Amino acid sequence: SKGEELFTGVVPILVELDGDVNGHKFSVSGEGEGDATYGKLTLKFICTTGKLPVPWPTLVTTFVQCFARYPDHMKQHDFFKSAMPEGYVQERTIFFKDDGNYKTRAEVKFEGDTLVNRIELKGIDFKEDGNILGHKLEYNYNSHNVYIMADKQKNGIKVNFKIRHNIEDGSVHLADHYQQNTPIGDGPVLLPDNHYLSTQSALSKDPNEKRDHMVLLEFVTAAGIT
Amino acid sequence: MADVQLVESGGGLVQAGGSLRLSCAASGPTGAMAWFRQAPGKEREFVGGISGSETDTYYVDSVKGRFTVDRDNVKNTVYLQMNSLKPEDTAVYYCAARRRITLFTSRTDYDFWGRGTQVTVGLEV
Repeated sequence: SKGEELFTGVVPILVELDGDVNGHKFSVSGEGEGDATYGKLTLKFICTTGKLPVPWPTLVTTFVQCFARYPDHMKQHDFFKSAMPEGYVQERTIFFKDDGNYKTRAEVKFEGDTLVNRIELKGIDFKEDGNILGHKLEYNYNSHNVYIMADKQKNGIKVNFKIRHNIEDGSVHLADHYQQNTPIGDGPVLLPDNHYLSTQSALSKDPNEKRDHMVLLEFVTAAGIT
Repeated sequence: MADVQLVESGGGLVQAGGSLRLSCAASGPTGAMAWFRQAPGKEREFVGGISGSETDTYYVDSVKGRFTVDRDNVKNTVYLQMNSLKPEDTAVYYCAARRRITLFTSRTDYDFWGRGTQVTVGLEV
């Protein structure tokens, strides 16, 4: 395919997010590289406006699923790559249990040889001393399955999952993730049979980064049809 | 992508409380550009920089208010104006640049480095 060929090797990634959570405004800039042959993402983000007003883990899902490794027998179900280089719009609502919600719109496209994910985030109705603005979340992440089905109505895909954020008191906070992806261009795209992506994440800190930051490593692989 | 050089000028000797300017010229276009410093026993640490977008500037707390970084995207140059110097600012200062725009502050995130220019605050014969 045309889009698939853009991902045969490692491609650099730029991510830019403008966010407003409960009126608290911030901006985050991140860089890294993706390698869809391994299904691997490596990224580092800094908050350029000072201290991030929400926990870094809550934004992991928001910060380029075109880098998933799709097994050889499944390449015709990879909506993400098939919508490239035109790219896709990724709109999503993340509902935090007994707390506020995020609404996100991202455009993920190629600019030159670099894959860019440009995000807009609006967050509302958050408890000011909740687990989010209260920074009560442990700095870690678990493995999850992302459920994907086609959406012919939009020539796109509908995708859902539930994130499990570990709380510092031993409890867990569920963030119900609903996201929709639609191509911008007019070239044909594959709408896949139902399947899923197994995702694993590891967060860390660069000891030499004086700025509020996060280092994210992800492994993502498609499965679920045989 | 590589083979871009950084040429430092300025610095030198000054009396405590004075002012000195560092300047750095790049052989070609570059992204975020910053200055680091190296005390003789310690190993280089970030002092201040600006992103290639020039939308983000950052200074360490120990320098906030006294130093001013600015850049000329056309001449491919940057400068650091240092005012109200203190004894603890004595060090070898390095110009640094990277291919991409994000103003990271880790030494490891920068792909190009100047030779280093000594700035000594100390008024000692």
